[PDB]
Amino acid sequence: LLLQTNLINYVTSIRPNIFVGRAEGSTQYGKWYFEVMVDEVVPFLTAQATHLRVGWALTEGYSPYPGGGEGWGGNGVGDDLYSYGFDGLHLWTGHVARPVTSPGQHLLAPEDVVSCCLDLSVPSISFRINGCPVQGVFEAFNLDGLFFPVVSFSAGVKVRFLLGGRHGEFKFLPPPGYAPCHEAVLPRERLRLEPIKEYRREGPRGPHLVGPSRCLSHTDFVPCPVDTVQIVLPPHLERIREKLAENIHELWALTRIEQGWTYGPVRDDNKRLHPCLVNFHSLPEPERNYNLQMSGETLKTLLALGCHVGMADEKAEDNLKKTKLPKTYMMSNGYKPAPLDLSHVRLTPAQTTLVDRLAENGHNVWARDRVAQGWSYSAVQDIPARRNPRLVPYRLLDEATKRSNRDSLCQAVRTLLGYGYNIEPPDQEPSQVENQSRWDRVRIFRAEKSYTVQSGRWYFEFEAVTTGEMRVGWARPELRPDVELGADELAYVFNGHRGQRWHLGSEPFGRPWQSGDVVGCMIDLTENTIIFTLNGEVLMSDSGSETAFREIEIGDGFLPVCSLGPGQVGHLNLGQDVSSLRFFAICGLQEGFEPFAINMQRPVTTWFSKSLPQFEPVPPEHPHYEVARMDGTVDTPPCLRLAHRTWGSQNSLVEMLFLRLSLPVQFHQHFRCTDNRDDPEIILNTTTYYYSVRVFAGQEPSCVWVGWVTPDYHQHDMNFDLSKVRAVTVTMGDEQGNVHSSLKCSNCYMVWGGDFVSPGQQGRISHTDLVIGCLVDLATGLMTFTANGKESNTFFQVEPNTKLFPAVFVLPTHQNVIQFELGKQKNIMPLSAAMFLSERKNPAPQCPPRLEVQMLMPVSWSRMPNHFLQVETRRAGERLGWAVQCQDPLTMMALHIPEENRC
Amino acid sequence: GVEIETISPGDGRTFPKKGQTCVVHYTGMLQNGKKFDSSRDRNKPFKFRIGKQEVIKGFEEGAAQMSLGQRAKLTCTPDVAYGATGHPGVIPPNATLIFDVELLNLE
Amino acid sequence: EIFIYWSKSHNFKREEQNFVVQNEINNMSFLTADSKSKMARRGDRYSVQTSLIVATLKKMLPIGLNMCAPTDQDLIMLAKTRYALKDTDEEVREFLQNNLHLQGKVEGSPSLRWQMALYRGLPGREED
Repeated sequence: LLLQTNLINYVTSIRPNIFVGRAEGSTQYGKWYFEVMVDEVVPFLTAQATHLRVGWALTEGYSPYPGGGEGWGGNGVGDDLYSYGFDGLHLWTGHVARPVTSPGQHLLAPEDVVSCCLDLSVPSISFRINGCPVQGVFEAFNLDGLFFPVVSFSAGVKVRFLLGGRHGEFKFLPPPGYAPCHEAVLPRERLRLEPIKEYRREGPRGPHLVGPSRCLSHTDFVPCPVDTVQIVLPPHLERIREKLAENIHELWALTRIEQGWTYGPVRDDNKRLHPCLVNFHSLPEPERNYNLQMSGETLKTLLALGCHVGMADEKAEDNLKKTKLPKTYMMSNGYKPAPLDLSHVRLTPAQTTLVDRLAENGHNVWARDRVAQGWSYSAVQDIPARRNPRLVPYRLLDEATKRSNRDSLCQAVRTLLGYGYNIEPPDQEPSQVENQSRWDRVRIFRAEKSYTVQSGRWYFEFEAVTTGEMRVGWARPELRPDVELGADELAYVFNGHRGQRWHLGSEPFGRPWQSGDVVGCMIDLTENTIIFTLNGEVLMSDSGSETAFREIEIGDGFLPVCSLGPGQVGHLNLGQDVSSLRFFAICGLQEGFEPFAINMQRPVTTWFSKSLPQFEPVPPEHPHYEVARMDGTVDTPPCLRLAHRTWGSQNSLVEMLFLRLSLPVQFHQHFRCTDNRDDPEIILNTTTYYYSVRVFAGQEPSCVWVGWVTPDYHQHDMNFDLSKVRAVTVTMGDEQGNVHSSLKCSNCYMVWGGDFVSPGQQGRISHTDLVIGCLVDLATGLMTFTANGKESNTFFQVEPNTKLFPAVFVLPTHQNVIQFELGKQKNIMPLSAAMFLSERKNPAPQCPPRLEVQMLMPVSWSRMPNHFLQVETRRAGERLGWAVQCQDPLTMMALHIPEENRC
Repeated sequence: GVEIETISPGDGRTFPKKGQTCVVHYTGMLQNGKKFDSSRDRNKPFKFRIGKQEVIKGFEEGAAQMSLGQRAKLTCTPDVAYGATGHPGVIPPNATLIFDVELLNLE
Repeated sequence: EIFIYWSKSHNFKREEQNFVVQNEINNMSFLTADSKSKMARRGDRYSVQTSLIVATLKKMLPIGLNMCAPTDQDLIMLAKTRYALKDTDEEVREFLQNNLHLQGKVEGSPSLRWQMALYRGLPGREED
């Protein structure tokens, strides 16, 4: 009942910028191997045990924010189902530790060899300690996202990464078929060690608040071109089928003539004297007509893209000539330009973009073909192993190869343009790569509510490091963390990305900044005015007004606020040191203004917006959703009914809604070995608990999920289905196979309501309400589901000491949606007898006020810690690998909520 | 009934015998994972006189097996622990305890 | 004194807008001309806020206020009261000479402590 407290150490994570994954037709290998070396580990730098874990994590949910979190805090690898870590004695997954047998098992000592083997084709995560096998493997885990090496460590440790090649020696022989992790680096990015998604990084003049980081996706490794098969070839194209081929039969050959690669009559192409500028008739016929139909293939790509041709001006054939230059002179059957010659011709930007995507669609077809012949990507070229450094999609290719591909087809489209045939741009369709996660886009920062100002004149700076979508200004204390700044009345913010002032909408103001600019926000509570100054110059609106916002009520007061979009860096200077300010002397000093933190000892505490879903009670003032507590009658159990207030009206909100009850139920410590009147002796001894949920008529069972959730469920998806449920199976056996322990770990245990509805042809609105029942047995860890008084083949078994919250995920399709009935079946105790200790022998249903429905907020506020761990990442050497160092200890005081199991 | 799992091995040849006191840093936790006692927070070694039964039985006969310099994890049943009477306001009745014992030195 | 004589002469005020209305001075481009160069109803005919003499004086004001020391603040409002009390420039000068002792205290106000250090941080500032 009472909140617990403890002192815990800060835990951080470090990863190399290496990403792997599996997808349909993906250009990525499906087996990888890395190692770590332990240099120094202090067993107890503080009272808390030193933390060090090594493992794999996933890019769509492993975001270990520093400080508090799941369990007793200090979360790292394995504290959630988006990571899978090994510590020397336990397998960490979902904040659960399970011991592993090893030949000389112990915690990670100095100079220990840890080898992580990952298979993507079949889910399997295998570890090796000092070469010896670790008798435990993660299996049957969700592959969506990208897998990466990661290490979670407390203070006072030194470790080294071994990635193979020049970034590790591996000190052992990896199992065959596991590619060393140094080969997974993308061409555009160098190998480096980075922390996981952060909101702060140290800078020269001060800390730099950082917005969300753009994350690469597995879907970005499948090359998806436009199909060039179902295209009937037009007459105007077959009419020009020849010259556009003749001009690309030796265009690659033209560059190297009169050099060391100068042709000779005895040999032909590919013999280090390639050119053969004579003609393609001398060249072999299959590759010849192949080059013709490749020119046709490029024209077919132009068709599929949306390019069409039209002839207006003088025929270029007349006013074009072939130039027998002194260069490219050859003795084999006369001399001529290797491609077909062309005179002065230019190209507009539409043609530049079109040839860019034309080269893209050439590259992605080539890559698709290579993958279909089995090939894959590797930063070092291996021809007998059939791997290439250029098997990545064009968007991920390097600029050198991009330019090299674009040059040839640029010449081709130039030759097409010379003949006067128009290159018609297609229609423009605006598209967004990622749309679902609208909340993982911005990160709001503001001072603490105790620094609220209601009088005087205040000033602070905001050095815009980047030029993306960032905003800065002032805000009221009750700002909603999941609403864009300026979209409501709670913020007076200046969006200087395009020069706009935001309050209840958008309207232009001033000029957009550039890199290295400083946005010094004024405020005058006496004059009720807000002024934004850029680089020491007062900004001007689209009128004679010199003040951005006028006639503002004092209200609760105002807080200096700012936010950053994806991939942005901002330096916020609240003026704790007056001398550190730059444009204060230029603007503000003579106006009577003061720095916001003029006389303050400690740095001003800032609260950022944490993009981690949490369960909060349904607000009583919520416009859309309302929860009604129904008194239990003589014949009906007490009910927690959900009713959509504005279902069917204009501006109605309909979305995937996650609901859970406030209090959980915990399974017993040790599992047991091996009418409608309840029997008194059975009822006083049974450990089975039942509850019934009634989906109302008109609410579709196709979007209903009923069951239980562990307190670490944070999956907020608008397209939720049972496939997205996180699950993993731990497999344990002796030294030589012989699996003797196979468990399933999940944060989510529900069924789909569409399996309990008869396959009717029509009339999906059921005349009879679906009453899904659920049962649990604490003495066995077994849970079951009942459809309409008849059981269902699905069943679940869970480990002891498990906390489960009654949950219902529903997409509303009616005014009346869900109703939690706290009922009881024959010889089965109610939930009020399950979650209340002083009611363990009372079979009568009860609904005490602490039991209330909660729904999943997507975003919530949080506090930025006043100090962070000092991590030194660097390359120790070519043989040593990459080293990570951390020395200074840092301790926090955590407040652990018992029932929610979070601190 | 006691179970001892090594966390980090020590010496393995010098075992705690009668006559010399045992000096440890332990960290007791309840079975649910909620820490209830530790010695590093008090920042003072817990020297207990082995053989005179002044400490709980489970801790006493689990300290005998493990050797010098060894970090060992125990699991004391309520029978070898406070049991049904429990500890007033500290340990719930009939609870199994876990200890992160380390014997840094014998005197 | 240009602004003071403008304030004193009500007639110079009266034909100040007369020249504006007769010669169609917009008064809006002269303030935002640089801003529009950076590629960024009610008082369209004439407005006192758009007068060039007052706008120029306000823009030039921080330069003059930099020349005043932080300790002079207590003397500013006293002279303001005398000017409201209709006292000539000789009168306010000798009143200031009488009450020079009551200047601001750097230690008595935490605002003046950082202001004094900032004011003296200028390399063009002399202690005498």
